[PDB]
Amino acid sequence: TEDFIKKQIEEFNIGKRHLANMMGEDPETFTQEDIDRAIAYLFPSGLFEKRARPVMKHRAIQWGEDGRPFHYLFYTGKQSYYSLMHDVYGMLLNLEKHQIGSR
Amino acid sequence: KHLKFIARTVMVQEGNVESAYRTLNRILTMDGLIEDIKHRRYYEKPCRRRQRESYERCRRIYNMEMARKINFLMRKNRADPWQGC
Repeated sequence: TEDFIKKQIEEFNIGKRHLANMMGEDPETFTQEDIDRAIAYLFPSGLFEKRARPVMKHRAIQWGEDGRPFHYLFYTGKQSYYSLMHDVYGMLLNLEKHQIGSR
Repeated sequence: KHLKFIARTVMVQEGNVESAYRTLNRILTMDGLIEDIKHRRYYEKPCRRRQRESYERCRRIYNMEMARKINFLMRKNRADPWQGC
């Protein structure tokens, strides 16, 4: 749930502060690129697949503790796609009522 | 015993003998004479004739019903008015 994600966020912040301390960097300006460089230096892995290398970084649930889903199209099972289709259809209705290098 | 050149007689129009022959053949086909001529070459037994006639009636009824159904449902074949919904 969101509690686990928040706990992970706090843990990541604490670990980021420790990493900044270890590298001697300023804990304030210690950004994600600095984190990645420090991790690559401290844990040098030459695995070709970059997803398998060590990494220190920062899907969700669609209903709250009461069981009520947040999106009104949740029960479709494809709430994002159908919400997008609904918005596009509404824009088309509005347009109808009122009246290269891209792929 | 009838008078000649009245039954199954087609006058040629400006010499289009081929067209006149095709017209006469169409007339014979529409009147069913060709069917009788070819089916009387060999004797069709009465049971076989009854089975064939029943099958022909069933096939005609089924074809008419299918055609009527297709024509009735053809109205729905317009473009989708609720695209995206």
